[PDB]
Amino acid sequence: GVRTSPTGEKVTHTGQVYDDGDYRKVRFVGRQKEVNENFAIDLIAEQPVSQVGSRVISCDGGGGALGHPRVYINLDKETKTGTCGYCGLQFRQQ
Amino acid sequence: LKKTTGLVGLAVCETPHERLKILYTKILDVLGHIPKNAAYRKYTEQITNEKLSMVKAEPDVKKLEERLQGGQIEEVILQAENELSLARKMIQWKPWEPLVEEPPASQWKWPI
Amino acid sequence: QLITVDEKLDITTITGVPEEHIKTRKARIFVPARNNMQSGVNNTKKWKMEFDTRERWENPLMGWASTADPLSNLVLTFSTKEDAVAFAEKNGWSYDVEERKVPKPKSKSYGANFSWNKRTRVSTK
Amino acid sequence: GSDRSRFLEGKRAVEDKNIGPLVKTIMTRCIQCTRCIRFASEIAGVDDLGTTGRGNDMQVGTYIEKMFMSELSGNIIDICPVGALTSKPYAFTARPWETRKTESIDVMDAVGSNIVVSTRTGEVMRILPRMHEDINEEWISDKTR
Amino acid sequence: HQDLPLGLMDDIYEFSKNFSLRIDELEEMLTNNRIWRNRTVDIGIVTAEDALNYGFSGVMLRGSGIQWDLRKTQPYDVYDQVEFDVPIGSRGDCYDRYLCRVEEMRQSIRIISQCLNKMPPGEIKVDDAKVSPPKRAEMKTSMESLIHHFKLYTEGYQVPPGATYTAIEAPKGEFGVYLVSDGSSRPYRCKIKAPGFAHLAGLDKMSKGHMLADVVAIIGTQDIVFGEVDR
Amino acid sequence: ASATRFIQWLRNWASGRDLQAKLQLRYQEISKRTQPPPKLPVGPSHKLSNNYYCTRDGRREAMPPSIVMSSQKKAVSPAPPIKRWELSQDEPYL
Amino acid sequence: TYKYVNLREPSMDMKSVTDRAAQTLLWTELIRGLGMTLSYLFREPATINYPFEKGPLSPRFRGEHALRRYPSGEERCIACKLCEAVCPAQAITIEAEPRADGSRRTTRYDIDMTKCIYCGFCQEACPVDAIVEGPNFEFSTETHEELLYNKEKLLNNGDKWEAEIAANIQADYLYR
Amino acid sequence: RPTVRPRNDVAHKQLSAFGEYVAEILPKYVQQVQVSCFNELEICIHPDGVIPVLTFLRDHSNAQFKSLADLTAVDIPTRQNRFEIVYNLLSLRFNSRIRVKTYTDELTPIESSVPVYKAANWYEREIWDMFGVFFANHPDLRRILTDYGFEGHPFRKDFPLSGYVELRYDDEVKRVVAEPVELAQEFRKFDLNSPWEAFPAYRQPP
Amino acid sequence: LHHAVIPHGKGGRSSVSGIVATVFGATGFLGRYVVNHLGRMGSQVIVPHRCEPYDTMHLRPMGDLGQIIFMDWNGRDKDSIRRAVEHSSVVINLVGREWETQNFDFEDVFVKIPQAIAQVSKEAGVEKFIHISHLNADIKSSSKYLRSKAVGEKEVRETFPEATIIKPAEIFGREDRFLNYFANIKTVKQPVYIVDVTKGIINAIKDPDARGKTFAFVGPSRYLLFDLVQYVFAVAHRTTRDKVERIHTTDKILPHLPGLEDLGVEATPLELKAIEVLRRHRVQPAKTIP
Amino acid sequence: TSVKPIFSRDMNEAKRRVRELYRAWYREVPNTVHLFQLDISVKQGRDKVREMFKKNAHITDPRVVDLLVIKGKMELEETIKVWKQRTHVMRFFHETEAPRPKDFLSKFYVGHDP
Ligand SMILES: CCCCCCCCCCCCCCCCCC(=O)OC[C@H](COP(=O)(O)OCCN)OC(=O)CCCCCCCCCCCCCCCCC
Ligand SMILES: NC(=O)C1=CN([C@@H]2O[C@H](COP(=O)(O)OP(=O)(O)OC[C@H]3O[C@@H](n4cnc5c(N)ncnc54)[C@H](OP(=O)(O)O)[C@@H]3O)[C@@H](O)[C@H]2O)C=CC1
Ligand code: SF4
Ligand code: SF4
Ligand code: SF4
Ligand code: SF4
Ligand SMILES: [K+]
Ligand SMILES: [Zn+2]
Repeated sequence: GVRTSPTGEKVTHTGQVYDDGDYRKVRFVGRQKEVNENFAIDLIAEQPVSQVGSRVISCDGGGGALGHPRVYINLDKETKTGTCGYCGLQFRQQ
Repeated sequence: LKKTTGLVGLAVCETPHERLKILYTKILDVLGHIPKNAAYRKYTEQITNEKLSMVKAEPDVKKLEERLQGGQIEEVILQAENELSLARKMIQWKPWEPLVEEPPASQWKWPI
Repeated sequence: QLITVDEKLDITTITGVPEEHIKTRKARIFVPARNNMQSGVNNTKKWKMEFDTRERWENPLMGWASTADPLSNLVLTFSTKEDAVAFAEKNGWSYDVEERKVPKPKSKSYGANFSWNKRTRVSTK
Repeated sequence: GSDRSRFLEGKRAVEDKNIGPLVKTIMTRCIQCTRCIRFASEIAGVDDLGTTGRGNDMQVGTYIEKMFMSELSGNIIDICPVGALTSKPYAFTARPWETRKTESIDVMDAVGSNIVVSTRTGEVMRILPRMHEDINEEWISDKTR
Repeated sequence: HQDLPLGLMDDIYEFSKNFSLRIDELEEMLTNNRIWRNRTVDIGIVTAEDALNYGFSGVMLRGSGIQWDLRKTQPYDVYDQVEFDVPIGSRGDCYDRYLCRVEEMRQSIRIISQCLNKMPPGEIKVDDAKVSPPKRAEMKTSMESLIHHFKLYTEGYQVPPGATYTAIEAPKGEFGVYLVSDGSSRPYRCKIKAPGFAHLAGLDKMSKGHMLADVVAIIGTQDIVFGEVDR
Repeated sequence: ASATRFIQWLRNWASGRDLQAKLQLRYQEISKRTQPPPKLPVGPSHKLSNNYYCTRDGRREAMPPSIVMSSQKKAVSPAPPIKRWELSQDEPYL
Repeated sequence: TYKYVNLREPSMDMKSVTDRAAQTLLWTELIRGLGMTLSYLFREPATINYPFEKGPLSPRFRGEHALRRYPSGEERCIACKLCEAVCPAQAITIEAEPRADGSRRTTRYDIDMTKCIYCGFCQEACPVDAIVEGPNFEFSTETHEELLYNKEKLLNNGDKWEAEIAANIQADYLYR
Repeated sequence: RPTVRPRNDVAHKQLSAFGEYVAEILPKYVQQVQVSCFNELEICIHPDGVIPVLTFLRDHSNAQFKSLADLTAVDIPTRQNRFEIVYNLLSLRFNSRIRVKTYTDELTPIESSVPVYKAANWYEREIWDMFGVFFANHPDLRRILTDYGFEGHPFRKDFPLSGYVELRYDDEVKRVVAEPVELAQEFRKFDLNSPWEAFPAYRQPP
Repeated sequence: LHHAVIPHGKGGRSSVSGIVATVFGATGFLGRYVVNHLGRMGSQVIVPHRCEPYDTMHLRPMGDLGQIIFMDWNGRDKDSIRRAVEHSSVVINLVGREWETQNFDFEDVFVKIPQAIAQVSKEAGVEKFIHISHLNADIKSSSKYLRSKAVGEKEVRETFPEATIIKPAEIFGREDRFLNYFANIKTVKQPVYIVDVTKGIINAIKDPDARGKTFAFVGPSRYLLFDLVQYVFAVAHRTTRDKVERIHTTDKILPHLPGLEDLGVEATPLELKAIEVLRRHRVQPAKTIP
Repeated sequence: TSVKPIFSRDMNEAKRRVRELYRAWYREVPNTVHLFQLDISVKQGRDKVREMFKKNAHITDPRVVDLLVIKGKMELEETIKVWKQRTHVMRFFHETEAPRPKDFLSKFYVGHDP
């Protein structure tokens, strides 16, 4: 989700960008502004919702002990998905 | 006789039985100037008399060193001299007197 | 050979503290309030001495919080307010003392939950 | 408590309840202590909180979709022993160990409620009650908070 | 913190098998070298009694004939379960202390050999999760484990109030801490006892009657690192 | 390990040692840099019963110091005299 | 148990005395020392050809830090601040807020690499394997400011080194 | 029990008896004798007893504490006498250790123990440097660890962690100069103590 | 004021002075003192340099992390001037040579370069411009150095009407070409201390009245050139035609211009500092002219 | 109010040690200025010595006075034996310190500190 301000400075995934009158952008003259191009908020929105056949599902983020702490997610509400608090994966009940 | 005590700066004693008798006797002499009830006198006389008795009952130095349990006989002579020097200082300090002063109320309270 | 010294104990000249951080500081002597997020009372036992808060500003390079106050993080613990006051006086700090707040004893009765004729009767459990 | 677990089953999971813009609910953390229910009924004089269901499935909430908007509502965050009820404005911004606590006074009314101003690195992070038996006890109003 | 990676003990065996030959080569350079002996023999002599009173420890005591090693007299961990000899000097000079150090390396190899053969199975940190953190797999599945992990890495474990002086036979001599706990998770006071501190304080005494170049030998024979001296 | 026979003889003779048996350079005797995964054991407290923490709580068994005297018969030493060391039978004299 | 390192009486018979005299006058022990350095001259040296050859390291090696992701690309870091709490050098600075999608995520994650002691306590404390010390150790700079890492720098290190970092974690996680 | 440190009653009993032994012999100076649950003997004395008590422990035949392991101080501001002086002695003869503790304030000298242990020389200089405790009749009392002209005694609890001044090179005067400390990032104070009691055995009376 | 340039701190190294200064000619005698004083109080200093980066190293310790920023520039390249000043609040011109080179003469360095800097700075919207000229600047001087200084002073005043122009006498200091010049060997000179001139420039940035004015920076005492050179030799216990012509120019008396005193600076006598400058080359003070 | 003395049993005894320290510092300044090649005059050095003694002129506790003299003699020894370098001696004069504002208005303009 990299976009540039009218001055041409890249906006980071945290929304940071020096405004027009900020002297501090002089630090980038002759150099460059380090911006990571892989915005996590965009990438997690690409993952499909997982359909499960139960009211409660668990997520450990994958990879077993290489993931995150195992949490159990309630899927009773039919107007929204269950989202994992750690990794952002989404679940919905059939 | 032994060629070395093994400890740097500690010379071999030629006549250790006679040296110890002199020192243990001197110690009991200095102790007589300490009050009768003082714990230093009572305990020091007790251990000094134990040591003096072993020295009077064991002509063999190696077997006496085993009885005294204080290292080389030259180490025991050195300890006898430290006691005698200590005893003389005790006379001036008089530690057997009552506690000079009580600490403030929470001086030794831990944690705070 | 004791000597008699009737003067007040004042060690400001031999503590090495610069002048501005003696005369211009205001020490606060208090028992910290219980953290309302928890019911444990173990952090309200002792008396604390802390100094007045001074400026913090954003470092131009990183945005970190900068300070010029050498006492910004100085917190001293004391068994009694009297010990804290004594310590503040000999160091020459002007101070404020706040009386310890202790919860007043409450009258609790589980039976009152079911009163025949009083408003203490609970509507649910 | 003990230092380890011997529970080998799956865990319960509960759905969340929306009760307004001030108090976020993550009810899986609720331990059914009923403090919030008792506070709402007795201190706030609002009987909109309760328990529905039975047994291991008993749930704290409102049953219906209802906002718990009371001038004293934010106090249920303080008394909830767990992270089930939390300040929505405060969410995720700080951890307790890094906050500096400044004991101060509320000026949003004339009651003079005693407060603690939590700050970190020169920024005010939140406002907590400071216990004063003769003024605000251990509560503050939502405006103060 | 962690268990030995698989294959590590084999590589330590391979290293230890050849080390004493490396010690032998070092001795071939120094031990009988007349120039080396001229720089160390009768240099910085300290008597046994002076060594004790000046606060010396380790090789600064044993070079003078004192029979003292904390691993033998006040053993810690499993030092009472391994066999080794304590090198002892006779002249109290730089040369005997050098010989004591070379012989201690050989005895270390002798201990290392026993450690490799007698290494037991089992866990490697106390099975008490209020002190040592739980394994990561447990931290990610068990509620108790996650709470204890969270608290051990933020607050840390609380230590009952008290004070201890603890010492070991470190390579440079007696290394100790006077550690005071006030009951909380941060130490109230931690005084570090560095053996080099007392040894360097003895340089003036030991240098008496010697030449300027001997001061170089005497500082070297004390084995001074200023990280521990200044702290 | 690749020295010619003449060079091996020369350096063995000059050192007076058989250097080839204890080369200070490592070759194939060392362990592989890829190893099979471990399966580490668990400690004695990993039990499902008869394992209450109050029976194995070291910190809570720590007591305040015993006060033998506060300002509020035979002589003794702090411990028995230390026993004399024995000479090594492995190698008493270098 | 003890041994004497230097407690011997030289033999004073004529053959032994002449042996010591020969050593003194003919310098025999000194010639023996020359044999030892000569033997090393013909030994293969232990030098490796850096940077074409590298010193061996293990999967546990504590090097340059990096922030990691899940396979989906979501950040692993959830702004728990356990790393910041445990850091012996106070080298970590963190700020966080609810992200636009409601997620718990950091808005500041700085590591002052000139405060850091490369102790690895942060990667032990992290509950989700977000912060790691990677295998890189060749990142010296011409200025001090280049060693004050912010979140962007650390995420790029994660994207740069993940292939190796994932393999190293695989090799050692069963020891953790 | 594998995770619990075993007790040693024999050592505890031996140290308790020796503690009473020292107290009976030097009642003029001994105020408290205590033995820890991990068997370390502490003798608490009036400060006037430093030389006699240490001398007795060094030279007495049932003591023979020939080695001074360490000499240090602890600052406890809430005490009227804020400084605790700690002597840790070692007896090779009896393979035992003892701790002797006394106290003083900012203005009351303590007697130098240099006559009893030559090791005490630098330890007392360090205590003077880090705490400002003056030792009387010390052969050469002066700073040892801090910079020349350094003001304050840094190990006092009310001395700030980063001090009051810091150094840089100034080109105008072509020398290193000292200036009031300014930190780009202030040290971040953490409040870590749990509000729940951990150790009931140490609970203080109300 | 933009929020990033609001002053904070106690005026120290890690403070925020609010000044964002581009200092041209910062790698010379005067520049190091100016950059040092800016960095002391936590200013943002941009240093455009023509020299090797090695020759700028002595400036690096003068600021906290990030406070000194280095750039490349050419005197003849206005784009490199624009990059240096586009973010600044004050521009300080300290460019100069005491001799001419095959590539740059006195007109290039004292007229065209200052004019280019003043013009680019005005276009970029810089608020403050501080230009160093010379007390003895004069179109009628025998020195081409002083003739160019007069033309440049006029051109800068027209280009950037609000410029603060400072006209110092010969500056004495550790790296000067004045006391060192004599020590390596009819006219009245009034030399001024290096540190006083720096303090004068620094106060000129802070003082809102200094804008649009011309200052003369002179020491407190006037001496005969002969008295001075003999005093230099006594304290030390012992070139081009243009340079000699400037040394032999009597220092103008300009009562109508304000001086260091008007900027809160008290002038420093040569007698207090002569030792500091001349100790390395190694006493009756030189008589003054009342 | 009965305490152990350091050196002096009363203020009259202490003031004798103060004056002796001042004489020692007074005579040392010319050697210090020469030995360290200081750019301050001897008059400046003696003025600094006088300034440092006069900020403690109000003390009435002989034990405090003793400690100031003990410390003052340590500083003299550091200077005479040239354990100090030039930077240490010059630290008394605070040459790189910009003048701090004293009056209310100046403090009001620059920040929040009193
Ligand atoms: C038939 C009748 C005939 C009559 C004539 C008979 C005479 C023959 C018998 C006598 C032979 C005399 C030997 C001459 C060599 C000199 C001997 C000598 O001086 O060595 C002793 C010297 C000091 O020895 P030290 O043990 O330290 O103490 C003794 C003094 N108190 O120790 C030293 O000098 C040590 C050497 C210092 C240098 C070390 C560095 C190099 C050593 C290795 C060099 C290798 C040999 C060099 C050969 C060069 C060839 C050109
Ligand atoms: N010093 C004195 O006695 C007096 C000085 N002045 C004025 O003060 C200012 C500076 O004084 P001073 O510091 O002594 O001058 P210096 O010669 O000491 O340094 C001058 C600066 O100008 C830079 N410079 C010179 N030529 C060029 C060029 N062609 N292109 C780019 N940069 C260039 C140099 O950079 P580099 O290092 O790259 O050469 C250097 O940094 C000058 O304007 C001078 O006229 C006025 C009165 C008296
Ligand atoms: S106070 Fe919290 S834990 Fe208790 S019932 Fe209410 S939501 Fe559940
Ligand atoms: S912090 Fe407390 S409420 Fe939150 S998850 Fe952990 S145990 Fe539950
Ligand atoms: S490696 Fe250690 S010092 Fe560095 S950031 Fe991690 S915890 Fe902090
Ligand atoms: S890196 Fe890990 S430990 Fe640090 S804040 Fe993020 S999730 Fe928590
Ligand atoms: K809560
Ligand atoms: Zn997940």
